[PDB]
Amino acid sequence: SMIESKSWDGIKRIETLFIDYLGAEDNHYNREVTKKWMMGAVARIYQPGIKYDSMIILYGGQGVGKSTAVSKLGGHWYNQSIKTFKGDEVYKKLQGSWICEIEELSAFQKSTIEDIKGFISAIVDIYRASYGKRTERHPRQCVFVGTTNNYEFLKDQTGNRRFFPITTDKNKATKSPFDDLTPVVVQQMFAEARVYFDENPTDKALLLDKEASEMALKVQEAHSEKDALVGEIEEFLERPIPSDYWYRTLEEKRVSAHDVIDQDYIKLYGDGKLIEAKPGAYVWRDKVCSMEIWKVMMKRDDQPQQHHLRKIDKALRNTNYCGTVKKQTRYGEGIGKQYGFSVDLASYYKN
Amino acid sequence: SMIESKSWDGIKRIETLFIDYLGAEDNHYNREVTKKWMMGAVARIYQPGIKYDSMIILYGGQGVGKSTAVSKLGGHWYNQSIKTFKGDEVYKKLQGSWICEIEELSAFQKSTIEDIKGFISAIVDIYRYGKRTERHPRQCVFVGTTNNYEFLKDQTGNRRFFPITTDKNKATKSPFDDLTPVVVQQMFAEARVYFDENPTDKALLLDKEASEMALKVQEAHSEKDALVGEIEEFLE
Amino acid sequence: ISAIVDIYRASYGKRTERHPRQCVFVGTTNNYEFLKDQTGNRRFFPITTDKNKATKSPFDDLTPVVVQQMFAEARVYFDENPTDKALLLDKEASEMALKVQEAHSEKDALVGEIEEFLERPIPSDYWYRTLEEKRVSAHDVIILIELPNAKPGAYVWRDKVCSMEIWKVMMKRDDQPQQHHLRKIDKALRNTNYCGTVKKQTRYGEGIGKQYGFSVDLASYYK
Amino acid sequence: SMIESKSWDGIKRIETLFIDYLGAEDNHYNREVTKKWMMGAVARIYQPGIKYDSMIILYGGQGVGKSTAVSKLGGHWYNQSIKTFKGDEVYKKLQGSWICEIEELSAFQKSTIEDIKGF
Ligand SMILES: Nc1ncnc2c1ncn2[C@@H]1O[C@H](COP(=O)(O)OP(=O)(O)OP(O)(O)=S)[C@@H](O)[C@H]1O
Ligand SMILES: Nc1ncnc2c1ncn2[C@@H]1O[C@H](COP(=O)(O)OP(=O)(O)OP(O)(O)=S)[C@@H](O)[C@H]1O
Ligand SMILES: Nc1ncnc2c1ncn2[C@@H]1O[C@H](COP(=O)(O)OP(=O)(O)OP(O)(O)=S)[C@@H](O)[C@H]1O
Ligand SMILES: [Mg+2]
Repeated sequence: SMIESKSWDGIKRIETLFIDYLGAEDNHYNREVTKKWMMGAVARIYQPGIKYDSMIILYGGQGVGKSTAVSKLGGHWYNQSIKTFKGDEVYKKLQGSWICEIEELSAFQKSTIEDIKGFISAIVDIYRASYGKRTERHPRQCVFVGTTNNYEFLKDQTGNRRFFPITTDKNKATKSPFDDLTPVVVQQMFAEARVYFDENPTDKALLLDKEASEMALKVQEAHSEKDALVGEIEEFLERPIPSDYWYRTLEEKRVSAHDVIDQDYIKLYGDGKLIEAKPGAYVWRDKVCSMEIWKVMMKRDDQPQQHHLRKIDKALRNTNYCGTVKKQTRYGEGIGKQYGFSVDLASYYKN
Repeated sequence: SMIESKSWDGIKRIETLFIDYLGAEDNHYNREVTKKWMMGAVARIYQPGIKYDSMIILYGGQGVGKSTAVSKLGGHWYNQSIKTFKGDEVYKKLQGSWICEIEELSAFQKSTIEDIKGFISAIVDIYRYGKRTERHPRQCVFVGTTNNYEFLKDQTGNRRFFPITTDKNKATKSPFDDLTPVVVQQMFAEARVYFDENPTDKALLLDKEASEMALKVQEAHSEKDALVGEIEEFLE
Repeated sequence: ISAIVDIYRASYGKRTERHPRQCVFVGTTNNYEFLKDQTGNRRFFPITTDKNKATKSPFDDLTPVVVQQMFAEARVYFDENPTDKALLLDKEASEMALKVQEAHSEKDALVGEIEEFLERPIPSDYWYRTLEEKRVSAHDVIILIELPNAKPGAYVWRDKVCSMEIWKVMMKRDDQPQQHHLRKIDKALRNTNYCGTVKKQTRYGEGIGKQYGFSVDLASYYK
Repeated sequence: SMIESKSWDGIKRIETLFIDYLGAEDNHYNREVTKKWMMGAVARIYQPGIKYDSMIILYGGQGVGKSTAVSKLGGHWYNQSIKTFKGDEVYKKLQGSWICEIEELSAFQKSTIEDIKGF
């Protein structure tokens, strides 16, 4: 009834919603993502089972007004009680809720990425009523928008395509959500969203544009917490190692791997190099092991725990030089016969 | 109804399920384990309370279409909304589910692996307005989809998790366009035929050589502990 | 604290009802630095009480008549403008409240150390140096162009800062940092006024490699 | 009902159960322990309070079929649910099971010496 209370005027408000109410930059990504979120909300109202695994995340200052803007859009159906993603109670809390706010991403701290994906991407809520006799099977009519104050809130890098961060700034806000997001204005926003959705009512219409998706990937990486080990591993792997390197003891292996030459002095020919008998003296690395990284690159002597090599293996896989399958080979006196990668520096030395 | 909606003509689709759709290897282990998985699914449908503790696990990139292929196989009765595996209410989440998929985005904790072992190991569920209504069937068959290459930690979990390595650019058929309800129905009819040739749980087990080289695969997908080699070098 | 509605189902209830929050919160503390947030604490309003400066005693003088009179006065003031905006503090009160909240909050001592480290001029060839050379040159104490008792342009202002550069050069630590160390260094860098807020990938050196870092602008410092 | 469903013919297959099905050596210790284990199983299903502190641990390769032999022995009453000896959850998973299997002795890794000895 609210959506159809008034016909849309034609003012095109939803695209610049967070742009001029919260100060988000006037990118194509922001416009597309806010438009798609509004259409997704209207779709979940009109098609209660429609698929939608996206969610907006609003980053900004303490006083910018993110929660107030979400509350105005939610109105009576706004939800502020999703503090966890586990248990059967939250699905009951999503009954009369349409716009749901993961305030401060509090649930994120408690939950795991799999739980977040399962909660966001669900379609139905299977639970019996308090006094009913039969399970009710309510479709999921709620759409999720989270607000945060921490810049680097996406700690994981495996599943992050769902979250679309938006960077707000109070100084950039032309309007104010406190007195300008009147119920008539949100009604006119949702009317426009309904018009756009009706232009093509399908679950694929809620996906982002190709250019919008291309910026979305970059923004998700910019808001994702990075691993600084992979850069160090890559720099260590890019060092030419002398020929007959695996036949040296560990003590001289460390000094050979820690004699660093500038990349201008390589004087390469694709594979051969004269670092200034010289052409064959040094050669690119052919293999690397997690234990070799532990003992040679980090100059460690204590026996490493399992999680250290788990982290080193993750870093080596994230490295663009190493593959993904591990082969068993002898590495040296301190490393022994180990499962290691086959580093191929083809991406490197193409300079 | 769907499995018996149409009989099975001779096409031999059961063996090359994940090979030509997810770019797996044309290996005897892959064919045998995919065939046994489909037979286990149709057996759990037909002989509801059966002993089938195996679990296909698919490894691949972020977009090889393993979850899409699993959803295409499951249809309406595909399930992914299972994230915790210990407790009592979990058995309620299995009511309308046939193919349950466990997706591992980030690395599972050591407890979660034991939880999924003890979950897929069950063959019966108990729920409830009288007579305790023991939901004996347990028609569910489980498939996991993992992002990390090395997902096996314990030696206990081996011999029950059957990993399959899925690659891209080598898949003959696209899972987004070629897994249609007709083809999956024909595959399940073929599985019905093969399982009905020997309706027993012993028929769901792998071939002897298939199992012995499944041991090799499970070793190739497990953590290495990296210390036996150093001790060997010290001893040498 | 900021929540306005609680959605939940009562003990003997039919549905998960929405309950507007009719309660107002006050806290009493004995610790001084009780605010543990460094980003901001606008909602909290620390009031520093002190006995021997109390002209009246809450144990004897706060009779229910007195509190009823206080709440009647509050109702009068609110009814002068029955709006949420009326509840907001005065423009001067807000400016003083910002200072009070930062006074009663916990401080990140790493931020000052980071800022001091970034203020040291570095040799023009700083990035084309060994890690030990970087530790030697950066750790010395040192008229946009500088003359630290040398030729002009031998020392310039820093333009890139990495968390691993902080970990390896400023702290001079050869230990491999846990992710919680680099998270703290990243927060310290973001709270720095010289440092920006968006990280861009660039290669730093032999021990650091190609890693995401900030472009640092010392315009505030040398001016 | 199953135990006395059919009388016992004098075949003498109790003392060599693990000997000729799992390949254990033909020691006197092996025969005695497996015979006493089966006698204790029958006792505990007949005299529920009987005191039987023993439990047989089958050590062997990963293909000898220890779990298979144990499951065949147990029948519909075989249990592999137990994973730890801490709390009342183990007692609640130990009620409807005649034979309980400590898979890979995982519980032994997750519990103290005193806890496993008491349980
Ligand atoms: N009626 C109002 N008129 C103007 N400003 C208001 C009003 N109500 C609250 N504010 C101010 O708006 C800011 C709080 O708005 P919120 O929606 O809580 O912002 P937020 O950025 O979501 O906050 P957090 O703390 O990050 S959840 C504070 O500066 C308040 O003083
Ligand atoms: N026509 C298409 N339809 C659907 N997805 C497509 C299509 N073309 C490419 N894709 C991509 O294929 C992937 C589909 O994979 P999913 O089934 O959603 O999850 P997945 O393949 O299992 O990967 P993970 O590691 O589990 S998230 C997504 O990354 C899509 O962007
Ligand atoms: N028909 C068969 N004949 C012989 N061996 C078989 C046959 N079917 C399966 N196996 C093997 O028997 C083993 C089955 O494992 P289980 O039943 O748990 O017994 P197990 O050998 O103790 O294994 P674990 O890991 O120690 S519990 C696997 O090694 C299979 O390869
Ligand atoms: Mg807020």
